[PDB]
Amino acid sequence: KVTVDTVCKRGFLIQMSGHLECKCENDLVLVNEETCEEKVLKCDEKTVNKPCGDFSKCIKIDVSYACKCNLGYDMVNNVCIPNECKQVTCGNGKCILDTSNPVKTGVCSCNIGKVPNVQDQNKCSKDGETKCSLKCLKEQETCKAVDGIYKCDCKDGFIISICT
Amino acid sequence: EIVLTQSPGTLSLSPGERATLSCRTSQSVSSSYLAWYQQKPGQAPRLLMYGASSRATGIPDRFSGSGSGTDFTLTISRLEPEDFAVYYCQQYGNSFGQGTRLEIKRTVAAPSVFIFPPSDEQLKSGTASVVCLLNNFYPREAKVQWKVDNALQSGNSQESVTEQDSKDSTYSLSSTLTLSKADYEKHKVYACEVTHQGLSSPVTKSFNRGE
Amino acid sequence: EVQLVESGGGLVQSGGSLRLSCAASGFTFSRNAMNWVRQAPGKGLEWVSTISGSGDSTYYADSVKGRFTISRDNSKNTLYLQVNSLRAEDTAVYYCAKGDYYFDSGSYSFGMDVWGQGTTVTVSSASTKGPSVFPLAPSTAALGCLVKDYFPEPVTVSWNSGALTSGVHTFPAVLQSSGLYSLSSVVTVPSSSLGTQTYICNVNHKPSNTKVDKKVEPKS
Repeated sequence: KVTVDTVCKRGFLIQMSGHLECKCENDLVLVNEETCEEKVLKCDEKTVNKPCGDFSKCIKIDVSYACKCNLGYDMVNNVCIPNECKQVTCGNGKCILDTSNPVKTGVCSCNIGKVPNVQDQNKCSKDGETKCSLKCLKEQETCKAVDGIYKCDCKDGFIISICT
Repeated sequence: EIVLTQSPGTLSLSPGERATLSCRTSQSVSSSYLAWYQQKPGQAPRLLMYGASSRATGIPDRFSGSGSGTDFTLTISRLEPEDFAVYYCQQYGNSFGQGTRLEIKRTVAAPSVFIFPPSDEQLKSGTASVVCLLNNFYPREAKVQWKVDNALQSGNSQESVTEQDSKDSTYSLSSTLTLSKADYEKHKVYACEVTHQGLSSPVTKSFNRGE
Repeated sequence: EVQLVESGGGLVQSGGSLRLSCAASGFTFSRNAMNWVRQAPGKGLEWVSTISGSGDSTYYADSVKGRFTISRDNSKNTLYLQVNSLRAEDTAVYYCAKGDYYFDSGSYSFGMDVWGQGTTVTVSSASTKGPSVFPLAPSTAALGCLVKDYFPEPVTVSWNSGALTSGVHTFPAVLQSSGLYSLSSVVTVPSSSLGTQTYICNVNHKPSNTKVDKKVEPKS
């Protein structure tokens, strides 16, 4: 489970209305919830068990090789989506899996400013303040709201490896 | 499967008082997955708290839920007559609690005891039933013993207690002594002895075959 | 609005099979986990089983594993409960419930917010029998009626076809050793009412379409 103390390997933290996750750098893909590696372009015998996409690795078929999503993920337009999130719409946000839930359940996590509206099938339509919990401890970095999600970025005066 | 223990078993309070209901799990659970439910006699259960503290829609603000780890408490302050019911806690996707029952607390009232001989329409059949009526008493705790020719009975009686009255908050008990026509005509005097807090001495309502 | 309507109950011999269903309407059925909750007569709530929104994840209580089976058809917005080899302890009112959440102050808090009316299942080898009514002759006096040996539940008891609701007590039924139910219903009236006002009790038993109107009068 991703927290504010998570170190995204070759990635960075972002915050939505109800969860945190790691976004990868450039064209990297998520090998786990907190690690980004390079996606292999074509699976073969040498790239066995190597990441080929977000939450997907290379598998061997007894002889061919394909890119399959991890257990519990469904492929929707070549990206792996959690199973219980296939039939779940959220609008101003995305569907995420509730890790701690005893039963497999999909919940809506909203862009900053919205909360799940219990009077609208818990879709993202009710206005709600989401306080930024990100700890931007880099040089001259702070929590800015960029494109509906919280992230760490340079302050009012500094810009671009270290903010200046 | 965890084990949820609710306390107390029966909570007797007066309207306007504060009610504290406990739910203790055998293990530790996230507060987001332990809900509270209310059920009226004859009705479907109704959700009270999403998780441990989030009031469901339509639930009055006097209901308050708190808890962490293994201890969870539902707090109902300024009790109203519509609040007295049975309350359950449940781990989401797991078992319920045994349930805590909320009963209105009122003045101690003695039961008016009535005994009913078996009717002639029933005596035509092979069985007879003599009914003992304990009407409008509080609290519900009461003892009934049948005595045919001054002899205690067992295995031949059944008891039912109505819900708490919505008017005077009293209880009523019905005890039926089922005996065959042969054993009924064999004896003479039948009585049910009643013991209750509102009676200084146990009251006996008797009758003889032929009134 | 959101609606859950259950069906599939009824009487069934010991060891028989049953298929309960729960028709949902008013919401996207596939996005919410569903639940079965039963309650035996005079007992408390007992969680039976839970199924995920897609149906790929199912959960069962230890008391129902092996016999019970939960499933759902999202094309019809229907939840099911398949049972085989029913035990006598299965006699209960079976509710369905919608499992949803409420995002309140940083946390997704879950619960069963929408419930159905419940369908009653009855496992017994007893046959449907009409009730037999007997008077309870009074000696404020008290008189009543004895609804004896009927099956199955329930019986509706009124007095004077309504208009006599003050001081009436229809006690809960007891399951006699023969497997047949029996309850009493009494009403208290002042002693200055006997002999001048007629008192009848209306015992309507739908499972046999039997309605008996036995009048009670003082003995002689």
